[PDB]
Amino acid sequence: TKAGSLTIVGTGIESIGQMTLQALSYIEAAAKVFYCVIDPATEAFILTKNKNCVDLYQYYDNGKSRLNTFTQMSELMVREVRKGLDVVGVFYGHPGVFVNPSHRALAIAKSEGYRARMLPGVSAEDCLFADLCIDPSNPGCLTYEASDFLIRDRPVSIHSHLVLFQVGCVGIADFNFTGFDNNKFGVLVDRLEQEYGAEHPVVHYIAAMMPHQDPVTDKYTVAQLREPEIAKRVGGVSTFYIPPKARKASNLDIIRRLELLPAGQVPDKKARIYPANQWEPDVPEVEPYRPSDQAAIAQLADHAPPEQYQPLATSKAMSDVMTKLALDPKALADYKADHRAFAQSVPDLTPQERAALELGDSWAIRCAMKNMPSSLLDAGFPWVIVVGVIGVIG
Amino acid sequence: TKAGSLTIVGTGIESIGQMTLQALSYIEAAAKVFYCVIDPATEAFILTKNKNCVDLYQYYDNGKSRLNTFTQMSELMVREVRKGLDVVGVFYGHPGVFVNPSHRALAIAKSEGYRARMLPGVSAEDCLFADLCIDPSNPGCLTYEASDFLIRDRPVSIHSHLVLFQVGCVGIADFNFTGFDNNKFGVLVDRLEQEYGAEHPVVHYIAAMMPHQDPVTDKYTVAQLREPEIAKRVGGVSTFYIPPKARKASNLDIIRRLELLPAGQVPDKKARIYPANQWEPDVPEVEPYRPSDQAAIAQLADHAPPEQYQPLATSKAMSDVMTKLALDPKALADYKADHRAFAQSVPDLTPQERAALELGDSWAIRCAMKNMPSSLDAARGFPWVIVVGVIGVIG
Ligand SMILES: C[S@@+](CC[C@H](N)C(=O)[O-])C[C@H]1O[C@@H](n2cnc3c(N)ncnc32)[C@H](O)[C@@H]1O
Ligand SMILES: C[S@@+](CC[C@H](N)C(=O)[O-])C[C@H]1O[C@@H](n2cnc3c(N)ncnc32)[C@H](O)[C@@H]1O
Repeated sequence: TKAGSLTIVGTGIESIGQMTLQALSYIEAAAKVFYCVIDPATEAFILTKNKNCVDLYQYYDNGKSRLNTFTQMSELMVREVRKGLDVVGVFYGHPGVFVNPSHRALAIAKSEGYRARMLPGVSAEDCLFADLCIDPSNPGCLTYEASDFLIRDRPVSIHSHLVLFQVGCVGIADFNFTGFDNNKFGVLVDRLEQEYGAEHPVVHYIAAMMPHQDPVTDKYTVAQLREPEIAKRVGGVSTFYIPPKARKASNLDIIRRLELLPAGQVPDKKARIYPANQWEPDVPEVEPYRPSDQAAIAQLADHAPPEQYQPLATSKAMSDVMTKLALDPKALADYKADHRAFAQSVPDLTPQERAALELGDSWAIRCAMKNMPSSLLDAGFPWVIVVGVIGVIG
Repeated sequence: TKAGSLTIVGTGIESIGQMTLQALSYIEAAAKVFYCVIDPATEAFILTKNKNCVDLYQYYDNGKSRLNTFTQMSELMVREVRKGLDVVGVFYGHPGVFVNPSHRALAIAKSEGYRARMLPGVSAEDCLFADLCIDPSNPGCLTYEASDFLIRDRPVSIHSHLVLFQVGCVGIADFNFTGFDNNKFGVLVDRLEQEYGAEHPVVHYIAAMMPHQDPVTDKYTVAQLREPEIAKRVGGVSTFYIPPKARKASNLDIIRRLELLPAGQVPDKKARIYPANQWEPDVPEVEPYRPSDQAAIAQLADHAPPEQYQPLATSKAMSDVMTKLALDPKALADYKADHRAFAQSVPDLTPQERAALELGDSWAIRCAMKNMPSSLDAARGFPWVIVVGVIGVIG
């Protein structure tokens, strides 16, 4: 294996606090850091954690093609990889979600035979779900770039969530330091009118970028987006959320094949699990405390853990080593090079803890860290799921 | 305002490392922590950070309805909020992505007048994009729960990415500790055959849950999913990625209205920005170093920052306060209660720094931490970074 590595990481959206613990650890360990971030508090923070940082934003310029900038950013990173160094690239949000140069740099590095990896981060869509109080699972989610959405005539589903990025620069790919003049916005509004109608809601969303700010969560009708003083509020960090227009019915063949009925139970398509989506037009009130909810809450007084439940039963030495593997990239690289040698040098481990670390298998680690009861084995991964349509049928 | 708050946070997918700095700080600051996580190293880590934690997973049981469990989890959290405490709920991944009880608890607390907020985290879909080397923007992304996909007959787009969660428990909502018997998996395989054809690829994806493990990124044809040896590999943490079957063409009217028009250039739908999606069937090789790429690289030697570029120009004292507001929830609460009193007790700030913090305005803070040059008063101002696809392969 060749000297040199490229790891691309994210900052998240909200300054400093939305960075992951592993993103931070890689930035600290790197020989060289290259970054493109949105706010100066995040920039200042990065520079305190590594002595050899370069700002990629300086490679944009007025009238200079963005694709030429991306080629330059990628080549700067890959040049240091070719010299045998551990390089880290840092981008705003999740570094592979609506970003060009990260994918280019990683693919070049990988094809020339160097180690290459992207670490995930928190994206603007992750913030959207949290701030607007929606779940992509209910009733499904479509995500597009706004100019692509129009140019390639991408389909909408009126029964699912729709999220549109880059609504502030329709049809514009030029760079200018004073930013976008969005004079083809009306082409997007026309499309939304044809798909949803003039009175359907559109939510203007801007996630807070500093820890003290509130998010923008402003509902307008499609028609109001034609008003000049509303249209001008949409800029370079604006995203649209468009809620469903209707509820989709269930397919009788699938109901049969999945054996979800004894008779026609009357699970109406409009019947919902609390809470309902508050942006959806003409959505009725859902009762949070039904008779079945009240009865479930009554059982809490008598509750004990079930006999099959596995309590945590670990040690300081074992918790410390699992933490070190997640937060120290050098410790992890040593462990992966030689499981046994590494396991032997960790002090205070019991024989089981040492044996599980030597093997590295998930089940071995679970047994060393959790007490497994007789009743469970006689018949042990969690099995947590989201419930929607099935829980409201039978 | 009523005493008490609820903050729901995530742990991410890979044990410990994928937790956010703010998730950790809220767990440390809470009066009571309630958690549901699926690996013991993450559980042990949480327990080292707060002395009053309760595992919510103990409220599942064999034959007991998952909805009744959800009602119970929600009520344990909100009972403590109603006592005036700062409560933190912790869920695997992103706490609002394919999760029931988080939304219920937050909605109840909000309607009754308490402070309520969800902090985003890293989901399994975030992991998927990073490990499979795809971008949702190119060529768009549809995400569904697998049983909902079948029952409500949700539409596919053959020209965009498709992501399906919960493919290991098609049609089944019961709880059992010994787990899912995935007997209706064939119903999903039939639908994928109808929509994509028997020889189209499906990627079986499992993100690494421990730091030393590799992800599962195994490509199969739809037809191969009918083989029992392959179907048995699909479990409770399995997600499917199905890549596009074809490239979608551009609309002439939109090209004309957006003025990307001059002469009719012949930018083909199959032509792509490097790199191409490696999972897509019959994807052509794309050249990383075209003549224009080489010309751009040659300009690197003569490069200087543009006149309008804004270098960072801040202080240790200002950087420390902005870091503290992000990592210390009590300091943030104090700052929000009264900007001016907080700003006046921070030592070593310059007059401009102190004034910007008194205002709280993002432009004022930016101007205090960056050298904004005279070539740049257009405001009466973020980076202006975008993704480029179709437009960059036209004009
Ligand atoms: C080039 S993309 C960068 C996306 C980033 N990598 C991420 O993880 O979200 C630019 C677009 O992201 C979205 N975006 C960026 N910041 C945002 C914010 N604070 N709130 C809402 N959307 C935002 C907007 O649609 C913007 O046009
Ligand atoms: C109830 S959901 C929870 C999702 C979680 N909140 C998140 O942010 O991704 C369970 C489903 O998430 C997906 N999932 C969970 N862990 C995963 C992993 N390690 N790799 C791939 N998919 C996973 C699977 O589709 C699984 O059936």
